[PDB]
Amino acid sequence: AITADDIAVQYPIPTYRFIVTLGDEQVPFTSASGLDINFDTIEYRDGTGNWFKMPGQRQAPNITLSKGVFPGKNAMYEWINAIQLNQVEKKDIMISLTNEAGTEVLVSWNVSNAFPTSLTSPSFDATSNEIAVQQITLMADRVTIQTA
Amino acid sequence: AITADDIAVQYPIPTYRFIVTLGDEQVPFTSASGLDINFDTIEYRDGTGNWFKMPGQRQAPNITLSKGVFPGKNAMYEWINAIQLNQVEKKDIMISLTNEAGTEVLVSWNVSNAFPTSLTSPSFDATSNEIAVQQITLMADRVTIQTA
Amino acid sequence: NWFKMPGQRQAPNITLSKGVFPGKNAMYEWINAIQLNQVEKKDIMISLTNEAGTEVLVSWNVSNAFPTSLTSPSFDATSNEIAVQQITLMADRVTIQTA
Amino acid sequence: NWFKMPGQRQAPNITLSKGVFPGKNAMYEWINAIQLNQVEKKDIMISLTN
Amino acid sequence: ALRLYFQNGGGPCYLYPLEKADDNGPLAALPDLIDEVGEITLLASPDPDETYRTAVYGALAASLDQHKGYFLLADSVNGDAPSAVGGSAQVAVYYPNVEVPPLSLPPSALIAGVYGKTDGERGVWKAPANVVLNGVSDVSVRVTNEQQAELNPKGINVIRHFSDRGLVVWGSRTQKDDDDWRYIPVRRLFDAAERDIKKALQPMVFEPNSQLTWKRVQTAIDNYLYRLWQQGALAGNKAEEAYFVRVGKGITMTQDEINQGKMIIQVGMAAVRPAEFIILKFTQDM
Amino acid sequence: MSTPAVSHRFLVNFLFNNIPNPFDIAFQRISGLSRTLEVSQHREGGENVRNLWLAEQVNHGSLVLERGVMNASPLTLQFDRVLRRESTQWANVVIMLLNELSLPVTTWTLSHALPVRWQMGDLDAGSNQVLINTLELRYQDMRMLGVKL
Amino acid sequence: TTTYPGVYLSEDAVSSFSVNSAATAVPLFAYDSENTNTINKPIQVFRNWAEFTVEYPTPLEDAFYTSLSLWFMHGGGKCYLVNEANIADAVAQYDDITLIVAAGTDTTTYTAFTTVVGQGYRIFGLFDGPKEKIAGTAKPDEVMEEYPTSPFGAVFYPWGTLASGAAVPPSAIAAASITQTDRTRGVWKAPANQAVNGVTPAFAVSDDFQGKYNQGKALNMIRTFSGQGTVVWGARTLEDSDNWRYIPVRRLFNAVERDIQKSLNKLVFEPNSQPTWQRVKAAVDSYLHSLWQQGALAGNTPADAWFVQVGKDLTMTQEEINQGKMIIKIGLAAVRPAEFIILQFSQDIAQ
Amino acid sequence: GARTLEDSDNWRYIPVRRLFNAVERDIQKSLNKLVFEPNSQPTWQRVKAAVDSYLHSLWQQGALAGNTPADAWFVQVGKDLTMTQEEINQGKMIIKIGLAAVRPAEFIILQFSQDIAQ
Amino acid sequence: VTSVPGVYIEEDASPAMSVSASATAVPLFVARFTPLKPELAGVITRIGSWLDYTILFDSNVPSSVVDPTASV
Repeated sequence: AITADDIAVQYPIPTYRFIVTLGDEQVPFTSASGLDINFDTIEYRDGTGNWFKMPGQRQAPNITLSKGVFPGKNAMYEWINAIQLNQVEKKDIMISLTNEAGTEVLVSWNVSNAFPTSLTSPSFDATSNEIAVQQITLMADRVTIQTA
Repeated sequence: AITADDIAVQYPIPTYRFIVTLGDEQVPFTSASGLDINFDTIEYRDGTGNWFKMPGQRQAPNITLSKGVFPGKNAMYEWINAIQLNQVEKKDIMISLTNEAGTEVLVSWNVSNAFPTSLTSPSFDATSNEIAVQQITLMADRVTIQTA
Repeated sequence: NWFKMPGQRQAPNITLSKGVFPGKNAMYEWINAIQLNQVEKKDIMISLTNEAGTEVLVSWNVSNAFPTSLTSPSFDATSNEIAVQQITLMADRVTIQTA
Repeated sequence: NWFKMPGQRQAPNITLSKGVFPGKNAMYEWINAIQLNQVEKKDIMISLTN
Repeated sequence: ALRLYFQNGGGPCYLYPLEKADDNGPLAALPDLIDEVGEITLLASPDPDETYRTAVYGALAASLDQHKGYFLLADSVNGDAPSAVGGSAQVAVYYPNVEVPPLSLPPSALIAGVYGKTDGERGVWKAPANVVLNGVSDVSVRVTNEQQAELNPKGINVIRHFSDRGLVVWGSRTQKDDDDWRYIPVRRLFDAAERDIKKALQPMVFEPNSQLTWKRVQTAIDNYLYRLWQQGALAGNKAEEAYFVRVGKGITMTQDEINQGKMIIQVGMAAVRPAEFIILKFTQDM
Repeated sequence: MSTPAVSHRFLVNFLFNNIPNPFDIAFQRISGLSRTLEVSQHREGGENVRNLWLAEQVNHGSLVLERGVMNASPLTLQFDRVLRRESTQWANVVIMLLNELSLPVTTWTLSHALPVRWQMGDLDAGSNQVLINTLELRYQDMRMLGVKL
Repeated sequence: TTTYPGVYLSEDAVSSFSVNSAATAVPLFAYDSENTNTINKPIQVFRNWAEFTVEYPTPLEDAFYTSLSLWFMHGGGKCYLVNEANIADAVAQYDDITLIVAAGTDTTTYTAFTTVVGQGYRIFGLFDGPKEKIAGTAKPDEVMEEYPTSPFGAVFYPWGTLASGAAVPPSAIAAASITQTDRTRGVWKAPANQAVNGVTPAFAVSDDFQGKYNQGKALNMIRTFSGQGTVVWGARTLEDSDNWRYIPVRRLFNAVERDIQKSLNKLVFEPNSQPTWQRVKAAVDSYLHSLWQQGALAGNTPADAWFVQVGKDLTMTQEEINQGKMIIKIGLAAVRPAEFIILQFSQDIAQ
Repeated sequence: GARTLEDSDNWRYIPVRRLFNAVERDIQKSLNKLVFEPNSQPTWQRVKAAVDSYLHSLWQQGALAGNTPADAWFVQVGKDLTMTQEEINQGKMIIKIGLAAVRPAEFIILQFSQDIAQ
Repeated sequence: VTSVPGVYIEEDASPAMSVSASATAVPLFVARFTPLKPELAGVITRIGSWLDYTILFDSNVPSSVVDPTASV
């Protein structure tokens, strides 16, 4: 007897159900990785034996999003095609673990000013039963988590 | 009930059906990889805490195409044999995901000024049931995608 | 604390088998119309019926099925059997309606 | 403007392997006869045959 | 007006050339020609004359309440409904005339474009009311909030101008003031689901009217309503809270109704309503 | 805050008096313009704790340019005349960075630049490189303009 | 008139001013209804000084000409000449206005200022002081009774005496120190101590005189000092409350509340559900975190500088969901300026 | 002087006429190697990518006016875009190509002011 | 009073309060609560959050030396 309204509060959350809001729109992705929060470290030792350890300053995240190639338009391509030498429409990304029906966000990760730095083509292979998958790598400045 | 004219619009595209137009001709290849769009990154930090992130300038692609050794002439060889010290017939390559019959291009990748930098021989092995496969690596300046 | 949870449901693989009749082969005409992605998906309904054949007792519904295999009969000169083709299907959902 | 040119080609490194037979070692008497700069340089044909 | 239609999202786009307004011959023969073609969904007559549209809106008003699934896109003149179609749920009025480099066009040719753009990208259950109008530059009347506050509790659906965005269609209400059929995306979801169920059950006409056929019809509707729920159209969390299909002999029918050759099916759905009011409530106490 | 200026897009305009047309030449490696004021330290008798710096004379640097060996431009034909001592003409140089669109964000605007040094790259049998030649000018005054000063 | 392909030598050249605009300063200059040398067009748009002199080519000596010519010579972007009768409708139609500048205008801009504030349009009015010399036996209550008691306005007494002899309205002096402040320091910094050039205060004002006129309705003097020539000296609004004193902290929230609704107007007609409420509060947390890390918000941690809150038992009820409403509550702390500096002196001889 | 024998907005200025003469001749020298190919949708994609590859190199050397590739040229070919099925059957392949050229400066106005001892 | 479909702004709101979920501590506060609508005067009402208290009960109740402390 566990009555699955208690599963929604007590049990953990699986990885396979997620939505990615990218700017003003949602794009269906297959994978999403790299949303880390990493710090540097500062030290100091003196001759009497005191050894001080401090957090440094955090470095920038590298997000990786992969989806399939569809017969419409390539919406990841027209955001990496429009790089003019310094300039890029920087977007804010939300990657939200969602429930089955899709009507409730469980926990989400917020990427703030992301811009594309790489886009890989699918690997064409005449002996493979696979889907054409592109992946895009993004560079941001902070990653936050809101838990609601 | 999905009526496969809807599969041609909604479902993704597999990797095994593709044609490679190389200059003024089509050559049947087995693999094709490396059609990436990669950028560098420029940063700037000052003492008040502002941290600026910018796309750099994109680096050149390295394409890789592999096909088998056939009893005719080696058309990949007479394009890498004709290197005279700076000079090479630079070609423009289209790698198009095609439908079954071959009568409709779904999405294609356009390589602009490619020239060969490497060509590997097959690996002769008296205990192997394999096909003699050469691969050629190419160097270009831009990769675009047209979606039609 | 052990936490046990149902994952995501995987695809059903339905296998059907019928005999070879002298007319037109409807199961060859549906597995021959494959062009690299493009197949007419169909709705399968397998209903346990009364002896007259006119009312459903309980039914097993199958949402978007397409053929993945079709086996030929085994030809044997020393056998008194009927030529039976066996088609296997792949779908996404199995539904049980009871009425 | 970004100009891309082929450079100059580098030298190949071929690798040939065979078994050890009870006769004489014909690959050995071609690598034994290295005198400090000098080697009988040969021309090799590797032909896919019927 | 057609070039602004294809710039905003094209379509198969049926046309009926009707030269002058007062010829009551071709206008009386108009609703009989619409039924002969299978696939008209929107009406949206794009003409700048005022008395021309009133003759068209009056000729098409009798065909909107006949369960055929049409949807009229009328145009206001000075801030009210054109009164040939008063309070039916099949009508969406759009007030400001839109100026093209300057000739002023009624906005129905553009809004018929942005329905096809929204339905292709988001579905019919999405409110078609944040689309920036391509082509055109400026509306003829810049509408304030205070006159939209007396217009939006009618179905007037003002084309607004925002400085950062441009010309945005702003409003998704119908002429019906009922709680059920207040919004455009709730109304056109039911019109599109009834149209696609009808196209699916026409192979099951002139079948034997038995219990085996009633289950084949129930499953064909249940397979359709399940793949609306799993793409976000229906407002449910369990798929027994989104829809239901009912057919039987003790349920939904009587034996006297089978004998006269008909089957009766009860289908229900549950749609989601859009968020059209956002209240911010700032403070500086913490 | 507005984005800082990157350093890989730049135009250079030359204007000689021998040559009737102003010409624009693409370079690889403009070195960098310095401008020193050349103070001198004075030591006073009774003062031991502060310093005293006296302004004298503004010193300008040098414009070192690099480009590949390409077809003969109106500037490599002009260094050839000055380094053969057939002319001593000097030019007004305008150097400017470009933003994403086309717009000049900073401009440096040198005056009476004189060609003083040619330097050829190395010829090496195994090298895999473009033959780069190094050009160098001494100017009289310098006046930076633009919105990104 | 250009005919041949050569070089034309014209010698009727006039002045020109480069635009150095701020996006948060788009003003409305109100000209009088009974003004003779204005074009019958009641609402007209001026992006720069070149478009203003193609419609007003001769240099006039009126209140609207010397307000706009003092606007454009200190940067300044697009701006509106609106007749006094259409000030409540030009704010309601043009979506872009942040300032209502009474360029020598009384009692009609005031009653149309208090119309659009009650309608909630997030503007800030800049009114005028008396054109005559305030005596000193005049009382701050009887002088400050023309003006509304709303926190969206400031008054600015001493009129200008522009170098060509003309008189500048003191709302135009105040609006030209808002443009130079909204670039170099931001909208959260006070428009006061930035110096405006080319103008001169008509009267010399003491600081014993400003002490009577500071608390209560806040006259906001325009004073000249040696060095910093003719700054505006004061940054208080027309109410003396703990919240809505100080023109910075009102104009900060006007910029916050307008940049949030420009971000959340792209989320209107989305489905009123719990995934949409999470997208609202993360679009506001992403706006307010960037605003905190550039000095606009008071707090040494993100929990002390802002909060965003939205729920189903937090900010709105289920009977209020069904009306299409989405209540977000946002609290945020602003930085108050320093206004008084006390120099406490001690000395003792030969010690 | 650099003007042609008509004074129109398009075809004034000897540069922008001789630019399109060079564009239209270098495109047909590239597309004459695609004549008698099968009139099908894979061939139409090879035409519009041979023109996009010509016009992108021409944009990045200053011949075309535009700060992005979408403002400098477009190539368009389809079955409901540029040609109909009754026009496919005659062997025709309609490509439409629009591209923006750079107009020269022709007049330079030097507006002078001075005032003595100021 | 919301009629325009845009975004509305208010400026003197109070901060909302969060509520938790528990099944072992459900209290019955007997104090001097002043209702707004007088049908819930002698009965027990459920108050699921602080927002439910402000709608059903008077949450300001201005004082007169006596001070209302049930809402605090």
